[PDB]
Amino acid sequence: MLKIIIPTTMLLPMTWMSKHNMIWINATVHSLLISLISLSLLNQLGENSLNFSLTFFSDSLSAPLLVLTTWLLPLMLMASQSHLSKETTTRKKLYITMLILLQLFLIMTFTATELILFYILFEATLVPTLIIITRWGNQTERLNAGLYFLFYTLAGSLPLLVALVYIQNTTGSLNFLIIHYWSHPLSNSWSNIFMWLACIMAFMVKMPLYGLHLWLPKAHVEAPIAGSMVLAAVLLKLGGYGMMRITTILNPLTNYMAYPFLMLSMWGMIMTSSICLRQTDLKSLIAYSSVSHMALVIVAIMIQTPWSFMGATALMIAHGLTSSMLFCLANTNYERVHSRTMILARGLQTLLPLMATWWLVASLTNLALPPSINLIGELFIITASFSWSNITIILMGMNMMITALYSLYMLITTQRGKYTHHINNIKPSFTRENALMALHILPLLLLTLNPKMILGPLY
Amino acid sequence: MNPFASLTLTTLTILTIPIMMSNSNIYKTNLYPNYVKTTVSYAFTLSLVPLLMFMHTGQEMIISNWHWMTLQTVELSLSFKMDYFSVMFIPVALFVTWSIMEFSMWYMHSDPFINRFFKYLLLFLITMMILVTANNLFQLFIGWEGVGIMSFLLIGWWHGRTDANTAALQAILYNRIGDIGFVLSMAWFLTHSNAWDLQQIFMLNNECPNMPLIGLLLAAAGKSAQFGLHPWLPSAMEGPTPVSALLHSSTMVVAGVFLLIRFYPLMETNKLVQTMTLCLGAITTLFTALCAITQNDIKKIVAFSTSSQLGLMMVTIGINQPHLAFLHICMHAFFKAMLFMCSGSIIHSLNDEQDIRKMGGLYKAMPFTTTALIIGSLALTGMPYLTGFYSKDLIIEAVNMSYTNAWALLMTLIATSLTAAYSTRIIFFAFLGKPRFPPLVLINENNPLLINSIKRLLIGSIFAGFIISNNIPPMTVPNTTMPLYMKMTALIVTIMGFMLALELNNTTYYLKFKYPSQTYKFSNMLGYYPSIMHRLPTYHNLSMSQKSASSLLDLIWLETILPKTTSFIQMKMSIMVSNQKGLIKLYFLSFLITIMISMTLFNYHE
Amino acid sequence: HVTKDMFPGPYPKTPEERAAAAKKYNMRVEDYEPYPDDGMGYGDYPKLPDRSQQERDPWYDWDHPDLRLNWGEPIHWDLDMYIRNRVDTSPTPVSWNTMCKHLFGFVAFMLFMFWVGEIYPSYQPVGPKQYPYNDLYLERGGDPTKEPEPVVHYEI
Amino acid sequence: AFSAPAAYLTHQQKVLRLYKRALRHLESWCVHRDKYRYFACLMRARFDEHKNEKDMVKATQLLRQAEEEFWYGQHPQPYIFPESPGGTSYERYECYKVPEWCLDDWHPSEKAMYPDYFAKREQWKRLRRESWEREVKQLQEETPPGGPRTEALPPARKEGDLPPLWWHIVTRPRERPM
Amino acid sequence: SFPKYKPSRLATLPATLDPAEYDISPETRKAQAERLAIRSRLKREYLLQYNDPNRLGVIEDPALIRWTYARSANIYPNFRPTPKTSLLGALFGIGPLFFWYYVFKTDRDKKEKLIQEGKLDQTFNISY
Ligand SMILES: CCCCCCCCCCCCCCCCCC(=O)OC[C@H](COP(=O)([O-])OCC(O)COP(=O)([O-])OC[C@@H](COC(=O)CCCCCCCCCCCCCCCCC)OC(=O)CCCCCCCCCCCCCCCCC)OC(=O)CCCCCCCCCCCCCCCCC
Ligand SMILES: CCCCCCCCCCCCCCCCC[C@@H](O)O[C@H](CO[C@H](O)CCCCCCCCCCCCCCC)COP(=O)(O)OCC[N+](C)(C)C
Ligand SMILES: CCCCCCCC/C=C\CCCCCCCC(=O)O[C@H](COC(=O)CCCCCCC/C=C/CCCCCCCC)COP(=O)(O)OCCN
Repeated sequence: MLKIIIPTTMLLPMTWMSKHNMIWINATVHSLLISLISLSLLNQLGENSLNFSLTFFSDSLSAPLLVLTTWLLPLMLMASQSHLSKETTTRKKLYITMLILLQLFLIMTFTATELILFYILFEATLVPTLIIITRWGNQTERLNAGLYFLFYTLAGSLPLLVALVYIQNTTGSLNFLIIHYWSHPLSNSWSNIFMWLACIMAFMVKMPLYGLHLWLPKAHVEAPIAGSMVLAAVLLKLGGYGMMRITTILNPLTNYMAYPFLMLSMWGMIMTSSICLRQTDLKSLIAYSSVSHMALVIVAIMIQTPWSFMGATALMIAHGLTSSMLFCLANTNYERVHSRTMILARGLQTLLPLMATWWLVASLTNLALPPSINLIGELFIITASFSWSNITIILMGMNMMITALYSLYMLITTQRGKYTHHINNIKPSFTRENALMALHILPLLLLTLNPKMILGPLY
Repeated sequence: MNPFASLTLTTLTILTIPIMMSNSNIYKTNLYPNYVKTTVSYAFTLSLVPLLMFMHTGQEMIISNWHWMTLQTVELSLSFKMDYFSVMFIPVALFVTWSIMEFSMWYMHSDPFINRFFKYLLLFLITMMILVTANNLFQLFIGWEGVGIMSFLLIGWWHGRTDANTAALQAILYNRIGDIGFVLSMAWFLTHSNAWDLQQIFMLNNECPNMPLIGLLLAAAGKSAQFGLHPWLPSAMEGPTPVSALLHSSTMVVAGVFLLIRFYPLMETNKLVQTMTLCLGAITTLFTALCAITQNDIKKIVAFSTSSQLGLMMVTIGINQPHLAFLHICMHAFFKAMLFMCSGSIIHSLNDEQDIRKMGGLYKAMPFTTTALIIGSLALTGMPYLTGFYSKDLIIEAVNMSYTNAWALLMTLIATSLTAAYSTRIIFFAFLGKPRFPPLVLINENNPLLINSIKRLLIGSIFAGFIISNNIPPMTVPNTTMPLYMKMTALIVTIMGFMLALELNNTTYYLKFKYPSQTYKFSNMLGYYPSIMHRLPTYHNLSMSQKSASSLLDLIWLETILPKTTSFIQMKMSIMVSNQKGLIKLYFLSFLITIMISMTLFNYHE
Repeated sequence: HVTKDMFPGPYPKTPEERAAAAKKYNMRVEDYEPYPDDGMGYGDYPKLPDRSQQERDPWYDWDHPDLRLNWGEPIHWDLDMYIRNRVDTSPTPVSWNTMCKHLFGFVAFMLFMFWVGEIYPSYQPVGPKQYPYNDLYLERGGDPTKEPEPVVHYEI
Repeated sequence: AFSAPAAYLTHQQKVLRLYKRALRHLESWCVHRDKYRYFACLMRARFDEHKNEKDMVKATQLLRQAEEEFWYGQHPQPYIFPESPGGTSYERYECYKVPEWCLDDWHPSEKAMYPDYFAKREQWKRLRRESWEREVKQLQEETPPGGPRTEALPPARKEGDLPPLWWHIVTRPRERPM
Repeated sequence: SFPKYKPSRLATLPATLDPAEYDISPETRKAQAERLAIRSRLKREYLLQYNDPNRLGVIEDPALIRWTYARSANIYPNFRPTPKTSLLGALFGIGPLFFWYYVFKTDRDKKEKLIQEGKLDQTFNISY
């Protein structure tokens, strides 16, 4: 796996030893090359994972996440080099260093063989994102957003550290393969209930679970574009990956310890989709979309069925790509009008037709239009939940209705009606923004032809 | 191989070539609409051959040519069903689409984005073929959603108009409501039957339970605009007249009826679902026909006529006569599309005027439009030997000769009378009398495109019923023995409708004025259903979404409990700890207290 | 360029505070009335007539024609719910509580009469249809290893 | 749409508005032309029956009763002109209306096409630039110190002056821009 | 005479049927004059920036900023725990959760009892 880690580390000396007018070109080109190299990890086996060494491995669930993480950095570099034009060379190189460190931490997180190294890197990902949000954010609320984002995660995950250390003392190891082969049930005790809670909330905070999501509308809105993209696309999926990994130790306590979380998520998807219907901020609407979509992944993980696991993996990938595209689309308008209000700049289809097409495609993908991979994941989870309980279909259908409602509401408000008379500084769409939109959207449609690559190990 | 499979796949794959050429140097030329129309005509000509093969030997196939993914036991493949319904419906849809595109070349002549309009129409046709020819539930869902999204994109064609966007979103909502039931049916058929394919579903379900069929009924009611979910179809008249003629008149709105027809082997074994479908169809065909008889916008009248015909189709399905419903779909397509083309010709010739109250004597001004619309109304009203006689009169006869809900029977008969009632109104207020339009006469129907496009479906509306009904094999036991008074029920009620509507219309010439009654207000305002259901539930939902979900729960109490409480507690504890004035006299006494406590508490019991 | 005094604040309790708030929102003191001082967080913000945007004069030359708002005028709290792409409160020719009565009565009457007709169906004076081979026992599923009860039909 | 509104409507304006509205709704009820002529002459007689009363209280009560009459007897589906706020073609062409400032964002290759039009546009822009301060000065001269009382704008009083705030009224896109 | 129209929340009272415009006072005329003066001053202030050739940027609207700030950031500082507030919050936050928990728990208990007696007709149920 070092053939991907070492180039990502070498990205840093190349960035720092580059000329002031050549940093973006080198960073983008070599990030794209690293993504091409990482594409080789999709060649998974049918029975067991790819055990590269004692430290790293790769399975059918880690490979799509790794490919998405490697593919995302070029897009963040593309989207960042517009509003960082007036920066100094040192500050630009520091921003790129933070992004590269984030990629390296995520890459080593998704392939860590043990749970302690996984925890170490899973929390090492906090400092670069926190620095990005609190340093290159635009408004004065970025400090509060950073505090919320840091403390929710740490308060949720310190008990996870305690529980993991206890598990290693009682079992002898925290290697995932040994744990999976030597699995043993939990007795229905209070101590086991609290050890279940400690091993679960660390990932529920980062999904986020409904009621524990307050940090997300702050962090995703106050962060710069690259920070928002990495928060929505990859950092939300760490909780899902960790849960699908760690429920191996948990059974059978999950059969009844998952009731409050299932209720919270299936009602919170409705609540967040309804919140999306009255939002004066576009970025906040896109942020709440993420909670509404990740509640379904929480359900799929909690019900413990192969179809739910496959749907959860597909939905995580599709949500990452779609949310990144939507955030980029909103940033394109923000860089024009310098405001986040939705009704400020309206009727933008008349002025920017190709961005209108991109908006339409992103909105169609968000509302899970067949045969999108969004639809594949959501329908698989819906079928699994119907098998779990037939009455879940009411909530699933209502959520599907409200999702399309607010998606087309966001499309029509921003792109239709008559253009505001006074915004006379709307320049034509740049080649960079169109290329960003295309590189976001083409993989989504291409993944429909080979959906087994993003369906996980249960396929 | 025999030509059946190759031709059936080719007639679908050659409809996508103009979509691929949408980025070439034909899309930036005024030749593109002609190119698309020629492609559609060639596709119709090619598809005419598998129909002939089925007409000869009843040859039918399923074609699973591509394997998509395998999830454990289940196999999802690109499978096409080329049975009687598909091979009979594709040529009719292609013929109607060819006529509508030739009409669009004239009606959308001054549109700056006509090429885009043609691309959109083609996309809708492709999605409809995908829906119709689908063999598995996932492919049929793909078509189901594609036709809905194309409806959304074509209703809001003039995206500067607020009401077009409102109507498009309304259609999307009313179709998602039935999409809920579609997803219910898919989930039930997958967990219970372990397959999404039609062959497996039929085999494993010899006595089908309620849930999947009720989900299918909900989806069909959403798509076909039944009484619960009806109002979106009349609102869908915001888009251009060709869109209303092609999508919301003859091809899209029959998708729910088609879905219910495809699952008739499972609906044969359920009687409660059949009763529900019968009642829903009867109430829809009554209510929309009652709403149509007081409408002044011609497009709204024809939309309500379409909704009433869809209700009649659902009635036909609900009496265990699905082949009659498919036949009625095929017959109704012709003359209803022709009626919309005539109405659009009238609208274009009167400078975008849609109200019949400003339409006067057009019987002599537009002779061909009047002839076409008279023939269409006669076909629509089940005039004997017209294309509508071979379907609608047989439907009425079957409903009379069945173990049927009596209220549904009476409602169907009253709707049959109201059809002639509203049809008379369009003719009376549109073609008879003295002119009521502005004096600058711009009337002109001497365009070969309009004439030929209308004439093709005119010949169709005249001869298609006889041509088709005598050529399909018999899949129905007939009603050979009937009393004479019941054999002529439909004709009698249509004649009574004609006479009563004509009398009440002729009453308008009298120099007498009177204020409207409450029945007229109920009928004209669509039963107040949009006046209530478009204001009360929407207001309550949008107010709870902000007052409760956004403000009270998310911004106040979820903030209060976890972060604000801990912040307050830490602030209070920090203040409590940090305010000592630095006087040794106090904390040395505290040291003494601590020392004393330690000895007794922790020392005297080790 | 909005400084500290131009933002909404807490509920005004004295006449001077109410006058200052009315000046802030470009309103007449005789027209300015905030929401009731409960714990909903409305605070300083003014309460305006719950009129929709469809009721606003369409022939006035607004600064924003589609929204039907002027530039500096105060904005309703629920503007995004009354954007006239949404909930409409315009007067109707028929009064409320009368539209509801007629619609509910029509729906209930239709349901009741459908139930009544289900209780009293309509059929023809004929006997049940007869099928030859043991009521098509083999064709309706098969099971040829039980020799079912033979049903026999006679000419009449 | 072109006139600055007043603070309130006078009694005469309200009566005229009601007369026009009642005539329109009666025409909606009376589809045929001769019947509408008959009942419109009757309507004119009904309005002229009370035109000469000098008592304002009774006239206002008559107006109230007339408004109640109209609201009870109005047509639920009155005729609307196609381009009217309720018409079927009200905002059909608003997506084709592009503001004039978008022409400054064109590529030089696009402006190579249509050179004469862009020369005329350049001289129009020069004319707009040369007149702004005079318009501002006239506006700040002819208004009361306590802010304007009406939305009405003054004309150009001198010879080298253009009416103040004219650019966006003169450079409307079109009704049919395409 | 004729049946009277009564306004509602979603069908409001027309201006022509509202008595306030048929009993007018000089106070009302003064109020209307001042309202028109305010609107005219705001319109002039907007149009002066709108027609300026020199400016090339979005024109700031303090009303929109006030609206968004009040709807988003100004809510918590003006929040007081009151009986109505606490009751509404507790209901809308907790009641649905326990309602759905009860429904799903009863449904799954019934299904499990049916499984333990072998009565669901679970043939062909393979994918779960
Ligand atoms: C074969 C043996 C069996 C024989 C069967 C019978 C034989 C023949 C019998 C003939 C009987 C009369 C047929 C004509 C009916 C009346 C025609 C008519 O329009 O008269 C106008 C007249 C007044 O009109 P207007 O307001 O002065 O019009 C103003 C302008 O002229 C406006 O002018 P415009 O330009 O807008 O034009 C208006 C337009 C629209 O006209 C209207 O405004 C009225 C339209 C609605 C009535 C149409 C009949 C529909 C009946 C459906 C009933 C379904 C059950 C509903 C249950 C609801 C329960 C709540 O005019 C038309 O559409 C033409 C008239 C209708 C043409 C079709 C007539 C024939 C079909 C019906 C008879 C079928 C005969 C064969 C049957 C075969 C099988 C038995 O109203 C009526 O006469 C109809 C009233 C009957 C329904 C009343 C329902 C009760 C309402 C209040 C109930 C109490 C509620 C208490 C509160 C409860 C709250 C919960
Ligand atoms: C804002 C939202 C953020 C996320 C919140 C997550 C919620 C976490 C809660 C997880 C639920 C499980 C916790 C305890 C398990 C069962 C609780 C209890 O109701 O079960 C009964 C237990 O009976 C009594 O209720 C004992 C519990 C009483 C003390 C708990 C009070 C908690 C009420 C409020 C909790 C608030 C949670 C959030 C804290 C901030 C069952 O009776 P019994 O079969 O005999 O005992 C089974 C346990 N055995 C097997 C070990 C013996
Ligand atoms: C942003 C908010 C998130 C906050 C999450 C905080 C709650 C996390 C869940 C519980 C955390 C503490 C659990 C302890 C860590 C696991 C240790 C373990 O598993 O071993 C247990 C230890 O069990 C315990 O000691 C439990 C101690 C619990 C005390 C602290 C309670 C804190 C509050 C509990 C509820 C919080 C969980 C949900 C809250 C969600 C946020 C509102 C077995 O004990 P033994 O020594 O083996 O004895 C048995 C054999 N003789």
